[PDB]
Amino acid sequence: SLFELGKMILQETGKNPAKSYGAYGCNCGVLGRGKPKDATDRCCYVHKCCYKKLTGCDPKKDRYSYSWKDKTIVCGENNPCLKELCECDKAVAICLRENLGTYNKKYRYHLKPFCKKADPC
Repeated sequence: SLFELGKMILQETGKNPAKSYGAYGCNCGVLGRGKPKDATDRCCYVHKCCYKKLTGCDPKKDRYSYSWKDKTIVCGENNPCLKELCECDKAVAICLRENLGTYNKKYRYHLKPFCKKADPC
C-alpha cells in the first residue's frame, strides 16, 4: 500500500515522500502516466507500468510485508500479487534515490493537465 511505498522511498532517499514525490512531473503521484519530464519522473512512469501486471491485489490499499536488512529493502513472501507489488515499489524507491542528482523542485507540483499523453507500456 501507500504506507509501505512511502516508507521505502523515505528509507532509500531520505526525503519526505509526499512532499517530494506526491505530485512530481507527469507520473509521480495521482493517477496516470504522461511523457516523463526527467529521470525521476521516468522512475514513476516505470512504476505505474509495473503496476499493470498485478491481478488480485490493490496497490494503494493492500498492505504487505517487507523488512530493511543490511540497508536494503527485502520483500517478504506475501502472496504472488503482493510480492510483485512489493518488488514494483522497491524498484521505484531505489530508482528515485539513483536519480536524486537531477531532482528538480520546479517539477514538484508540475501541471499534470499539460503532460503529453503517455505511450503504451
